[PDB]
Amino acid sequence: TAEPPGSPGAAATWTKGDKEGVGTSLNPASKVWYTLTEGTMSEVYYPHADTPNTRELQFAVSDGTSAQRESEQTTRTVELADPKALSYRQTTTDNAGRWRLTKTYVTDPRRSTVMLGVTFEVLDGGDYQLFVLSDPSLAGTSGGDTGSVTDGALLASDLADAATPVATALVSSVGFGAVANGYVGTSDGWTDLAADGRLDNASATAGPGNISQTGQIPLAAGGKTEFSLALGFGADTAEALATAKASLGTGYKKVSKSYTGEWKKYLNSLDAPATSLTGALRTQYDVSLMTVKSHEDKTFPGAFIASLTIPWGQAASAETHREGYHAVWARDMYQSVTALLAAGDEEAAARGVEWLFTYQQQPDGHFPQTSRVDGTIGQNGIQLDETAFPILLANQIGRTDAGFYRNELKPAADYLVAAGPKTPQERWEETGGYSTSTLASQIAALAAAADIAGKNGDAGSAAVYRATADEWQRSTEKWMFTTNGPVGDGKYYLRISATGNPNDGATRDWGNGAGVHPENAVLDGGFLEFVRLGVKAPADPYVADSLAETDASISQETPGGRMWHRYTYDGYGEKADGSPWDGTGIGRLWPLLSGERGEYALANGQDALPYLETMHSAANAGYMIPEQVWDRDEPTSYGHELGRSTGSASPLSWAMAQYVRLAAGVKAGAPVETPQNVAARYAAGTPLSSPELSVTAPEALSTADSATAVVRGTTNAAKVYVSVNGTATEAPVTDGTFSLDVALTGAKNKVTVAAVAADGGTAVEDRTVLYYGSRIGALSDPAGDDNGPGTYRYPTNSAYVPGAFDLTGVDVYDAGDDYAFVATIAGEVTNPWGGQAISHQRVNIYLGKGEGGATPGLPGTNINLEHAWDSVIVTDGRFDGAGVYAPDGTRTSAVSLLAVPEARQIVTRVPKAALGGLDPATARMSVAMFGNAESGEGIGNVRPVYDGAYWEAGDPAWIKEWRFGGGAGVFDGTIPSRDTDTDDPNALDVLVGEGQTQAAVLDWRAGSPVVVPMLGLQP
Ligand SMILES: [Ca+2]
Ligand SMILES: [Ca+2]
Ligand SMILES: [Ca+2]
Ligand SMILES: [Ca+2]
Ligand SMILES: [Ca+2]
Ligand SMILES: [Ca+2]
Repeated sequence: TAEPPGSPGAAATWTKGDKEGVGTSLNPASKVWYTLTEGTMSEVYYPHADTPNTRELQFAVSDGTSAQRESEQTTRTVELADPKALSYRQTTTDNAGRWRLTKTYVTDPRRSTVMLGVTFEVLDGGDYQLFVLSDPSLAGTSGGDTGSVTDGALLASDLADAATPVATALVSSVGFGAVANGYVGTSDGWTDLAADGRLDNASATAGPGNISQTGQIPLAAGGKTEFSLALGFGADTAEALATAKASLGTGYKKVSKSYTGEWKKYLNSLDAPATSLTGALRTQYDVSLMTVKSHEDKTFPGAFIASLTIPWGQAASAETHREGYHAVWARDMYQSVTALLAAGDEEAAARGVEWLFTYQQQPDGHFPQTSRVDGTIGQNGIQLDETAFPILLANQIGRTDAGFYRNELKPAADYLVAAGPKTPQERWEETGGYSTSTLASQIAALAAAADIAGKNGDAGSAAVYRATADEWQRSTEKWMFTTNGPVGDGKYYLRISATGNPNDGATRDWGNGAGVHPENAVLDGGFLEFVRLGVKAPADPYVADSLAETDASISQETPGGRMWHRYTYDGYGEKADGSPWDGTGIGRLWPLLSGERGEYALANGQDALPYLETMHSAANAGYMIPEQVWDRDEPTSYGHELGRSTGSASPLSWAMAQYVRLAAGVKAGAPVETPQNVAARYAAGTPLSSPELSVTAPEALSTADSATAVVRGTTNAAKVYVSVNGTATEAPVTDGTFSLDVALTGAKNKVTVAAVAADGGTAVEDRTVLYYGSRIGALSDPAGDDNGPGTYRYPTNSAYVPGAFDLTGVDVYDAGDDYAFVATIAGEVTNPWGGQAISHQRVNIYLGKGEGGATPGLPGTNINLEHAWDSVIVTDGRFDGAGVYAPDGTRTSAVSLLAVPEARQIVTRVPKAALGGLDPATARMSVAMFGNAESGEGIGNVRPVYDGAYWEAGDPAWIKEWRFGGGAGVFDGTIPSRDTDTDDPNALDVLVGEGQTQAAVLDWRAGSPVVVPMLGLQP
């Protein structure tokens, strides 16, 4: 088949993020969302709010010699065509006033079609040609598109993805006079018309690649011509065509009325807004409300994408599937449904809560950073507020039925308890630690969950949740309120602390080119969330001293009112020259933050109307509230104004929601989404008692000796609950003491003890217990023993961390089908050389029954054992040298090694059968620690020990840097031992029994080879 020139078509980008307007029908039958920019129609989403398919659709007019695009006419306007519907009207006038184009957008509520009502007026003597320019980017990619023709329509498809196939059909109410398909940059309509003012291409096909279509619209005799276009979408070309035709069959006027009617009814059925809202503030309210509703998907009701846009889209390539802002974030959704809840749309919230827990929630209980409308995980960062908000949504809505609690809510709440107070990522999705913003949601979510659990008769989980929430609520100031900050009085909440000591002045890189700055120096308004979520009283003094420094550090006065930056030094925004963000830049003013300040003001009985005025001063002529507005007096080359959209991303469903929600709060006289049961506990009047709680056993970290562990202590509380990994059991309190043998249910058990006072006050205590099975017996050994007979030295290289070869203990456990031999060292369990669990350690455990006398150990060992042995367990993660061997070097069984750094342990799983009948419960054993080494470095994979002075001398360099010293002998490459003297043991330390010393037992000067004692495990 013959193709128009240009294949595969030019590289393409997306569209300006600042949309002049957006729209979709209220009816879910129409899976179409349109956006506008630069006087053209930009991305049109379908069939999900998360899939863009278009780049630009506009008109070109020619005089037969010269041709023009409306996107280049300096004079063009945008205005919403109906104060109660998302229908916009763009107007384009020739720079020489020869013609005028008027376009009004709407969509067919019954089917997937975007419709355009157009009026073309020739104000000259006449003789003009009009053409539609449609450059699609089907299925979220500018390439892989194929355009064709059929029955006077312009077809196009991209069925590369079997999951979401996309096809379109462009149809003229008066048909086309001439059509053409082409490759962008070579044979597309504008490239053609620009050249000679004539559409020379007539190809009825093009692609696959980056193509575009153009169709001449026949004009009517006289000054103007009225017509409409129908851009239909379907899974295939036939469907798309049929659908677009049906729309034209009904007609623009009819469809238009129907589209506008649905919205008018929706608004009119919802709660009437505050009467104190001026005309403009009311229209803003209405448009912001419809916009938030428009961010809800139609295929997956209850799912809300963040924004029908792509930030700095003109610089975002469109060749590969991109996420942009058109995806589902639990946080923004929270903002959206909470705003719809404020307006009266209960259904949307119920669907929302259902979708969140059914589709986005991960099996472990937490919510992914991002997801597709169908729940397919997108970004995988861990933001604790995204697991908290859905919980708070379920709390506000009453979704608390026993089933939803057990299988949905509880796993989410358990995750928060297990995750601890530090969040890996806060709401700006950049850094972790104690976040004021996120901890606020963590506390409120847990306190709500406690009431939800209590309602469902689960008193144990309720106490764990409340105790935890209470403990974090009373630590808010200790962890994030600095008293020595380099701003104002030095007293204020900082954005986030890594260690939880707001005065340590710890530093970190804050990304986007901001560089390193102490946490003490970064201010962030996220602390206002404390009163917003009922975690602190509206008049909380800590939150109050933060205002001054925070306002001085990141706020400023725009002509529309005071606005705030996200945080100090934030660089997520345009560059100094006004150029878009490309990894680095300088963050600007975020209008939604004015709304947040408004809720804080409102909560304190102040007039929040001005904040609404500020948010609206940031909107464009279409009432779209941007994510950011310029903050400088001067206008870079890119005309930028103080307090107006930078042009990067608008609307933001979140900012649109903040406007509606604050406005609803103004009518109520208080923020309406604040969790009442939470505020009743932390922001109300009387304080609760703080019971005393002391857990004497176990210690912070311990290893059980069975499947149960003793949890005991003292308390002056009425009740005490002990919960292990989500399963709680009550501990009867007697005379201010308690003691419960709780059941362990995993390798690692997170134990939480919650005490409850008669008035409801709580205290909490966390403990971690490692489980390996029933302890058979144990052996102990002192620390700082890692020096052989007391004169050996680790090889100088850094990899050999202190205490690496220092054994502190050996515990054996019956672990079902295996024996768990757990070795404990004073040093840190490291694994740099990439071995199995470990790299440097090679411990030997000779097992026997105490028969006979002196018996040599493994080869490169250079030691004898007290009595004979039937087998040895070699724990070496290097070179696959681990397993159980017979005295003849044969490996009789494979073993598994596991490193548990937190406990400085090294676990070796040995299948019971590996010990042919030899029961570790009554067996004698010798334990020695050696340094692993390659075969060519010493026989038996044992790093040898050389003479003291020789080693100290350092010559060659690798001797003192990669070998042990303080023993005897120098290197020798001729023999397998590589040591000219093997009389001295190669063990850095062993275990001995009562009456003996490692100094004497390892004293080769008194006898060689040395004889390591054979001892038994103590129950
Ligand atoms: Ca494509
Ligand atoms: Ca294209
Ligand atoms: Ca779930
Ligand atoms: Ca030791
Ligand atoms: Ca030696
Ligand atoms: Ca020792």
